[PDB]
Amino acid sequence: LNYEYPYHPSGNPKHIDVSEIDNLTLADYGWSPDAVKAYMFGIVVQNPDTGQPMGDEFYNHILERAVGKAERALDISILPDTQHEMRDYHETEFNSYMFVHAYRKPILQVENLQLQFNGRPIYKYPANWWKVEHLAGHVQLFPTAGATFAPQMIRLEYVSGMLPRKKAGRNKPWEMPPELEQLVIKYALKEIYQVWGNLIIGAGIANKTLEVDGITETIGTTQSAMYGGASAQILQINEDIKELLDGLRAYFGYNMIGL
Amino acid sequence: LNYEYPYHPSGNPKHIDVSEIDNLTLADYGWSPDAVKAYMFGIVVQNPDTGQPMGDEFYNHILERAVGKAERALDISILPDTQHEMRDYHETEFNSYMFVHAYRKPILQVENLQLQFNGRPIYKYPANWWKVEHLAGHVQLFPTAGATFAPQMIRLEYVSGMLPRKKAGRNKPWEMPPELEQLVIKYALKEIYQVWGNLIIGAGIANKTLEVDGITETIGTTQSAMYGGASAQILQINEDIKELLDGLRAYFGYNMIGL
Amino acid sequence: LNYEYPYHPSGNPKHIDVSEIDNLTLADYGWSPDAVKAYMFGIVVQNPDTGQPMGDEFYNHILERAVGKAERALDISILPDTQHEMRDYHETEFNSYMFVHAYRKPILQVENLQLQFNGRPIYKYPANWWKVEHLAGHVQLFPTAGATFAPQMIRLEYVSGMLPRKKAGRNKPWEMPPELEQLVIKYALKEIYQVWGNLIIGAGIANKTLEVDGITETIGTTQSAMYGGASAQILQINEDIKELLDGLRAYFGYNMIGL
Amino acid sequence: SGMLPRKKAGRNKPWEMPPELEQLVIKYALKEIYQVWGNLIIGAGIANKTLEVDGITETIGTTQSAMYGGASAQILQINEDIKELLDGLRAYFGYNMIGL
Amino acid sequence: EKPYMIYTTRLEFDTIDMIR
Amino acid sequence: SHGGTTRGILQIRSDQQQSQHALENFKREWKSSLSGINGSWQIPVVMADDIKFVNM
Amino acid sequence: SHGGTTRGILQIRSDQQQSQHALENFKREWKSSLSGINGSWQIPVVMADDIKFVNM
Ligand SMILES: [Zn+2]
Ligand SMILES: [Zn+2]
Ligand SMILES: [Zn+2]
Ligand SMILES: [Zn+2]
Repeated sequence: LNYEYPYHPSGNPKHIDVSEIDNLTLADYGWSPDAVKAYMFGIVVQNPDTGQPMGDEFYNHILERAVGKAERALDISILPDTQHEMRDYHETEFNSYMFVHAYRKPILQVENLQLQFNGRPIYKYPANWWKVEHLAGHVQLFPTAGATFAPQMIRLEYVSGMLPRKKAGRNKPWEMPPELEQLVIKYALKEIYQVWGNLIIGAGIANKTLEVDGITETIGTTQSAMYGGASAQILQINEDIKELLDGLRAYFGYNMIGL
Repeated sequence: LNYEYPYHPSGNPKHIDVSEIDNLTLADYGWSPDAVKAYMFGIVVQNPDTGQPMGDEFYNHILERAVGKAERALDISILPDTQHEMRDYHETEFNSYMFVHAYRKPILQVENLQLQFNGRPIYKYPANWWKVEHLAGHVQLFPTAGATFAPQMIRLEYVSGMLPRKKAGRNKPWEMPPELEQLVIKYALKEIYQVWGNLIIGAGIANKTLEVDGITETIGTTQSAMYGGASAQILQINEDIKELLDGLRAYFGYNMIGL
Repeated sequence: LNYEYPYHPSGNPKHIDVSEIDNLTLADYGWSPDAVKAYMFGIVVQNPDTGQPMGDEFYNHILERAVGKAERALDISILPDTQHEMRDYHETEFNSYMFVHAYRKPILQVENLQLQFNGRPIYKYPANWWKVEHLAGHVQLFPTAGATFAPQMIRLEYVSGMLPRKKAGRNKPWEMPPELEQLVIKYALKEIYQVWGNLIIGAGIANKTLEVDGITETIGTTQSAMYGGASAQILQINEDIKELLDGLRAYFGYNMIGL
Repeated sequence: SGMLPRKKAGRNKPWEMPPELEQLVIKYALKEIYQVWGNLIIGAGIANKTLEVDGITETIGTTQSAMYGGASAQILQINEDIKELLDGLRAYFGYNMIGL
Repeated sequence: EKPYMIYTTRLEFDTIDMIR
Repeated sequence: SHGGTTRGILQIRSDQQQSQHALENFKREWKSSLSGINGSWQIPVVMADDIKFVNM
Repeated sequence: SHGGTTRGILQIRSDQQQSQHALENFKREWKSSLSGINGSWQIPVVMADDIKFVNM
C-alpha cells in the first residue's frame, strides 16, 4: 500500500482534497434560484411599482439561511468545513478503544489525532491505527503494536460535511441524500411563497367589485381576514417537510450519551 | 458443480453482473415522465403566460427525488449499488455462526468477505461457506472444514438493490414489488399536482364574475382561502400512499438489534 | 397406486402441471378491462382534447399493480410461481415432524425437499413421506420406515399460488375465493375513478353560470374546494374494500411464530 | 358440505338454508346494483342545474352532492339491514372455539 | 447517469314533466 | 407429559401484522443475538408501536 | 464478564433532542458537579419539560 500520510486506505480513506472544500458552492448541490423557480413554475414575483422581477441575491440569501435551518433541524454538518476540536479525557471511553464522538457529522476524513499536555504532543498516534465511522461520527484506535476525567486532553482535527452524490438516486454514507436537497428547497420555497402572497392583489383586499356604466367586474381572492394569499401552499409545504424530516430523522439516529 | 468463484449456487447465487449496475436506469423500473402523465390522462400542465408545457427535465428531477424518499420511508436500497462495509467484531454474533446484518438490503450478491487487521487479510473465508438470505440482509458462515467487541474486524463487500421483476404480478425476494413502483409514482405525482394546482385559474382568484354587453359569466373555482386547487387529489394520493406504506412495512419487517 | 414421482396422491397430490404456470394469465382470473368497464357501466373516460377513450394498456397496468397490492394487504401468493427456498434448521420444529412453514401460501404442490450440506444432498426424503397442508402453508414428514439452530440446512422447492375456481360460487383451498377477485377489481376501480374525476368538467371548476342575450345555463358540479369529483364513489369503494378485507383476513389466519 | 333449499315456507331444517340468508345475499347484490345505478340518475358530476330559454325555466336539485352519491341513502339503509341480519345469523351459528 | 437536477354534459328540459 | 408450559405471549402490535418471511428473519435476528448462554445477558431494542407480554 | 449492569435510562424530553455538543457539555456540567465522593451529596436542578428514569 501507498497513500498520502493520514489517509490510510482501510481506516481513514481519503474522500476529499482540502483544496476542494474552498471550491464547492451551494450551486454544486443543486440549490440555485432556477430550482426554486422550477418549483414555482408558472408564477412570477415582481414589484408592482416597477415590474422588476425579484433579484437572485434574495434567492441566494434565503437559500443560505435555509441551509442553516436544515443544519439545525438535524444535528448534521451539511457543507464541508475543517473542524478543530479539543476533547476531554473520560476514563470509560478512553478505555473503550479511545472512543470519541465528534461534535459534527458526517466525517469526511480525520486530519489529526494526538494526546497532548499544555499543547505539547505527548504522543502522535500512527495513522494506521485510526478507525473512522463516517456517518456515525465515531473515531477509535485499534493499536497494531487520580480522577475519572481531565479537560481537553485529546486534540482532534477532521473535515465534516457531505459530498454531492455521484450517481442518480443513490448516496454513499458521506454523500448528501437526494431528499435533504428537497428539504432545503422546501424551506426556501416556504419563504418565497410568503413574499409572493402579498402581491397577488392590491394591499389588504379580500374582495372587490367595480362597475362602470353597466360593465361589471368582480373578484374574490384567496386572501381573507384569517388566511394569507399563500396559506394553502405553505400548509402543503409543511406537510412535505414533516414527511422529509421523519425520513431523515430515521436515517440519522437518536442522540445519546453515557453519564 | 462449476460457477464463477464467489457465486456458489446454493449459498450465494449470482443475480446480476457488475457490468449491468452501470447500465440500469430509472426507465427500466418503469419510472418515466410518461408513466406519470398516464395517471393524469386528460390534463396538461401549461404556463398560462406562454402555453408552453412543462419540460420533462422537471419530471425526471422529481422522479429521482421520489425514489430517494421511497428509499427513506422504508429502510431499503432500491437501485443497485456496490457497498463496501467495515463491520465490528461482537462476541455473541461472531459465535452465532459469524452473524452479520448488512446496513443495506436486499443483498443481490456478496462480492467479498474477509477477516482483516490493518487491511491485511488474516483469513479469507471460502465462498462455499457463505450463507446469504437476500431479502433479510443477513450473511453467515457455516464452515465445511480480552474484550467483548473490537472495531472494524470484518471486511464485507456486496451488491445491494433490487432487480426489475421478470413476470407480471410476481416478484422474487430480490425483485421489486409492483406496488413500490406505484408508491414512487404517487410520490412524484403529489409534487406534480402541487405545481399544477397553482395554474388552473388566475393566481389568487377564488371567485370571478364578468358582465359585458349582455354576456355574463360567473365561475367558482376549487381554489379557496383555505384550500389549494389540487387539495382533493393530494389528499387522495396521501391515502393511497398510507395504504401502500402499511403494506410494504408489513413486507419488510421491524428492525431489531441485541444490545 | 401409480403417479408422477413427487406427486404422491395422498400426501402431495398434483394440482397443476409446471407447463400451465406459464400459460395462465390475469384474464383467466377474470381481471380484464371489460370487467372494470362493467363496474363503470354508463360512464366513459375519454381525453377531452381528442375524444380518444382510455387505452386498455392503462387498465392492464392498473390491474397488475392492484394484484400486487392485494398480494401485500394479505400475506398470500395470488399468481402461480415456482419458489425455491433455503430454510434453517431449528431443533424444536425439526423434532416436530420436520415442521416448516413456507414463506408463500397457498401451496399448490411441493417439488423437492432435501437435507443438504454445502449444496450436497445429505438425504433425499421419499415423496411418500411428504405431508402437505395447502392453505396453511405447512410441510411435514411422517416417515414410513452443539447449537439449537443452523443456517440453510433445508432445501425446499414448491409452487405457490391459486388456481381459478372450477365451479360457480365455490372454491377449494387451493382455488381463489370469488370475493378476492372483487377485491382486486375494487382496487383497480379506485384508481380509475381518480382518473375519471378530473374530466367531468373543465379543470378546477366548482360552479359556472353563463348567460347570453337572456338565455341562461348554470351548473353546480360534484367538485368542490375540498372534495374531488369522484369522492363519494371512492368512499363507497373503500367501505366495500373494508368488508372484503375483514372477510379474507378471517379466511387466512393470524401470523404467529415460536421464539 | 352445504345447505339444501328449504322445503316449507318460513321453516328450515338444520341442513336447510334459513330464509333470511337468502335476503342477506340479495341485499349484498343490491348494494352493488345501487352503486352502479347511483351514477346514472343524473348527468355525470352534476349537483345542481338551471336552464332558462325563451320564457321556460327549469331548476333541479339532485340527491348527488360533493360529499354523497345519488344512491347513498339506499346503500346506508341496506347496510343497516345487513347488520341486523348478520347479528341474527351470527347468533344462529355459534362462536368458533378450539382447545390448544 | 448523472443526477437529474436543474367535454360533453348537456342541460335539457324534461319534456315528459312538461307534458305533466 | 402433555401440558402447555408456555410462560406467556409476547404481543407486538402495529398497523398491520408482519409477513411470514419478515417474522422468520426476525426470529433469526432474535436467536442469533439472544439465545442460550451466548446471548444470555443481552437486551433487545425494539421500536414497535406497542409491546406487551401476557402471563399465562 | 458480559452483561449489561446498567441500572436504568434517564429520559429527558423536550420539543427536540439536544445537539451532540450541547449533550457533551451537559455531561461536563454533570461530572464536574456530581461525580465521585466530591459530588456525592449534591442534587442537580434541571428544568426540562419532563424527566423520567426507567428501571432496567
Ligand atoms: Zn451519535
Ligand atoms: Zn433487519
Ligand atoms: Zn401461518
Ligand atoms: Zn364450531
